[PDB]
Amino acid sequence: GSHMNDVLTRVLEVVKNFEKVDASKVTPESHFVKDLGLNSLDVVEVVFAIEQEFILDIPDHDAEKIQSIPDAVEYIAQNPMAK
Amino acid sequence: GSHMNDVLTRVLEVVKNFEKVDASKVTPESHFVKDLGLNSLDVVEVVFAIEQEFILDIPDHDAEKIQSIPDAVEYIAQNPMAK
Repeated sequence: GSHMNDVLTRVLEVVKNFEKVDASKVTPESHFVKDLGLNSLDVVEVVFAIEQEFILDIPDHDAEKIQSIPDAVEYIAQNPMAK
Repeated sequence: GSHMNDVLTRVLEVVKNFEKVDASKVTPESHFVKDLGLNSLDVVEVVFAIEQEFILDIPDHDAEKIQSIPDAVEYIAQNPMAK
């Protein structure tokens, strides 16, 4: 395996688990709005659940930039404080 | 999940893949010699395969403590250079 895959695997299960998200539509490249059909309030929920997974309180300016699984994976995998 | 579980998952599959190792005997608590029936030279091979998994040079002095799956998970999950 790999650390990036470790992160991607947990992000995938977090996003799939969201009640509004069709888990069968989720890919490592899925964009929350354009692919998964979420609205702005939904994205806040998913990102917070991602923050829960890695115990990582993300500053608002960085957290608003996370709109897709690649965005989330790229930010978490480079953050040495992800748990 | 967790970083420790991410490590444990990769260590488990590395050890199971060892031809000398009966995968059905492998648990998160398995001791390489006493539980999996390996000898001292086998343990050297297993540690190297762990070094491969996390792209991590473990010094010989640190390798002396890695005799079991709990030992390996603890050492790797606390080494911030594990990949």
